[PDB]
Amino acid sequence: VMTDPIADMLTRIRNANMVRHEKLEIPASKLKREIAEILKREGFIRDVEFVEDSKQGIIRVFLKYGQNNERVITGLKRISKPGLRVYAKSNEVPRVLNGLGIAIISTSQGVLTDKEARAKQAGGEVLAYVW
Amino acid sequence: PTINQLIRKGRVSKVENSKSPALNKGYNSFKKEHTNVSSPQKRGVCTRVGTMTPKKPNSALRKYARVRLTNGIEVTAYIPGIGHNLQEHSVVLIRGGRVKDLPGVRYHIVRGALDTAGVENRAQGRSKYGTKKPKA
RNA sequence: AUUAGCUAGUUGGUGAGGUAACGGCUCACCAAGGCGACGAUGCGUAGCCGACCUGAGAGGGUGAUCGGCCACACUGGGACUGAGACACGGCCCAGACUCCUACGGGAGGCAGCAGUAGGGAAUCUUCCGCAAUGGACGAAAGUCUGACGGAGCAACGCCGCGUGAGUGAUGAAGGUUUUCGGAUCGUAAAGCUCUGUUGUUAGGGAAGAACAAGUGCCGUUCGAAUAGGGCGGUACCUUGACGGUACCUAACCAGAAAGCCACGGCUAACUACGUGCCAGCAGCCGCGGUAAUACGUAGGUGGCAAGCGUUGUCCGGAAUUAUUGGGCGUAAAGGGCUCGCAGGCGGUUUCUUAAGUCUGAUGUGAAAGCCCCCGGCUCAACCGGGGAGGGUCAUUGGAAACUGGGGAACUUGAGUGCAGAAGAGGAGAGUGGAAUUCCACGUGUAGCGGUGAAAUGCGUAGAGAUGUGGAGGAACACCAGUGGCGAAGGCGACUCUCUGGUCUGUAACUGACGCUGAGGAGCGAAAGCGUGGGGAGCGAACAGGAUUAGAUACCCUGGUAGUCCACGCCGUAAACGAUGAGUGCUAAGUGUUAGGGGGUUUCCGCCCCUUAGUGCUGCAGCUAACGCAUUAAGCACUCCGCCUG
Repeated sequence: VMTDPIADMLTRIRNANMVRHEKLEIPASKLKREIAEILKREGFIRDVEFVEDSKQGIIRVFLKYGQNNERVITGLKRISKPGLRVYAKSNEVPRVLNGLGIAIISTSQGVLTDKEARAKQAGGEVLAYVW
Repeated sequence: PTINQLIRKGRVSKVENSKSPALNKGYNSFKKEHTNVSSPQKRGVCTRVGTMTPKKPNSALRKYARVRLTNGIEVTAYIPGIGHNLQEHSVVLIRGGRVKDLPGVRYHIVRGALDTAGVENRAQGRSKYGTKKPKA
């Protein structure tokens, strides 16, 4: 059934935060692989790894606990639910936690962050919120 | 709840009554019906002026008008002043005032109407109860 | 949707007529379609829009004035002339009504400006002027203008100015209160000094007024022409309803001028008298049966100001219809549960497309209004200049990750095969075994029967107890267990026939075939219903004996329907896990039902791994608390129902 692929990967990241697991498994579709490089390249993951298997593939995440007891990822939130497609335009690019947080934006010229969608000035789907 | 549940039922919005039903409807003669005027204040005719008691812990007998408006509806109103002036078949203007204590009456009579002279010897509360400034 | 069926010129075609024009627009013919759960038809309701008000925004309310457009001109129908009407101050007809008539006949239409009647809580002057703007016609002057221009009314609302101002302690006088020292009304008055907005008097006196027209020229243009014009330029002349009104100038006086509302808590501000569930307040909680800071009065505060309160409205606070911005264990709320059409949502990989989406360009969303910024009016309000903003807008050109569409692959989702294992799952015909009663009889005598106590009932006609035998029904001990299975209600003797799903083992197969599901369909204990069957216990209604002040009840002995069966219907319950169905994820520990894999072992066994329901104690987190916790009420998502005191 599974109803959407991106919902059950974001909360699986969130449900590992309250237990502080080291590693994860996510069944790694194409846009799943590209969200993980966004969080890797911008300070939320120690290292991400791809696993080439026969079934469907798995992607795995080393969570980033740099300090004493301070989770870098303090929560996630998927917005564009299957039945509510939040299309925020390029004029009104929603920045979150005004000064602090990021929201991942899938644009026509690649799946971008706030910033790479901001200067290139092209909007579209808004797939998640990240604290 | 869910989104497609909301679209084909809508938010069934909350319908509220007025503070008084018998000010919200006026009459016209040759149409022989019951128009929706929403006028504030009406002039009415008293029929029976008896008196009765309030309901509970306060027990001190009230004045209990029964007034008939120009809509055609006979609604018991209330006489506020310290003693009355009204007798039968008078000119009675009615503002919307809720009396919690008395059962059923939701209408003051404006003391200071066309027929209601003001209450005797009242200084404070000049605008209410229809008294002129006594002497300046 | 407590309106589900509606339309026959309807809907189609052909030809014809008709209209400025396309057409069932009209008519003939021929056909039977069209409109519909995205809600037709119907009904109640209402002019729409830029905008107004409110909200932080999303939205909600209203559609007055000013600006756009439609519709209407006493009610209804037709039609002419005219570019244009089915004509607001035009005709023709009828309907009501008014008016006149010599009764034969006619005339009339204020929702044009005013005004009146009448309605109603309630809305204004029966003025002046065509000076400016406008139209109408004319070659023009001109004429005509209830458009408009202004004057007049009402605090109707917004803004603007006042109602004296400095000094002045004596804390005057007076007022109120008082423990009689005082306190406050307080620099508040008086006194002194002060200007004159306005009020009053007399003067001066704008811009709005640009012009047309007639005169003068120069230019150009036609012209038989330097006739005579035409326009074009400039030059002179001339034109005010408002109104001697604004305005300004000088002279005059504290002289003209403040009130209503609140004063327990919300809520800024309190005392004294009166008062005694009475008189009265009240938006909310609620105040007064003798010390009312809540009633009424007085003083004194406080509120705001030419206004203040109350009233009815709409918005807000109301996150209290929750898209942004709630719920559902017990607070209002999960449909009793299923099978499912429509609608809703979609695994993975890849090509492609561009409907959604993203974005440019262009066109446009008039003006006034909101808003950005200036400028003008003594500032303000108001008015003006410029700009932005407002469109699920259209065309056009781009972008290809995601969504929709198409083309092709992968196998985890789901399904199939195959090999197993569990079962009170259903329906059918039949089968027993104790036990209750009934009856036959032996044996046997005074009672048993029953309660808190006792009686009614049963008994010398032989009960009860007891022995054998007989009929008949319904219930199926022991096993029995937060044990099995079904989706739920539910199903426990036994065996057979028939039949549903469940779980494991993989991999053989399919290649997303799935989830949920408004209406619709079927199931659904007990009661009840209709027709017959059968009725041993049990047992509403009723009856009897007690109990009791009463017993239409609990107790008591009987006792009808019922329960029971086949068949048909009702389709409700605390139809309960008070938890809607599915998918994943998130410490454990622990039994227990069915497996499977292994580790020494044929074992028995122990130990470990592992699917599936099944219970208990538990971490994070959730919760208002109890509690819930891998069987969630944790964190997320798709769908359906339900709640708004």
